[PDB]
Amino acid sequence: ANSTNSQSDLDSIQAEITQRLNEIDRVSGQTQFNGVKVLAQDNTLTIQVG
Amino acid sequence: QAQAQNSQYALARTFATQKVSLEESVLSQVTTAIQTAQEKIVYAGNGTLSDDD
Repeated sequence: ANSTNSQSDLDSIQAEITQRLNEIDRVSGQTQFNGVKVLAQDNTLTIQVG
Repeated sequence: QAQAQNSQYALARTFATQKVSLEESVLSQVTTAIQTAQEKIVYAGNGTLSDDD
């Protein structure tokens, strides 16, 4: 939000933000457990504890 | 005559015991098998299993 930034600097900031978002989607899709993915959707799971 | 009755029931008891014991054996093993199948069912309840596992 600095009005002092020149537009090239803003473009640099946008680059960094884009790379962060890329990593976020990587984490979302690619994490797994036992071979099954965990977070690539809204999910619902019951464990049998009795 | 009385003795004859007693002897015949001795024999009958012999064969009854034969069959009874033979049943009990496999029955105990049946209990075992039911219990193991139970345990692996409870593992089917595991909510982390993948379809291939």
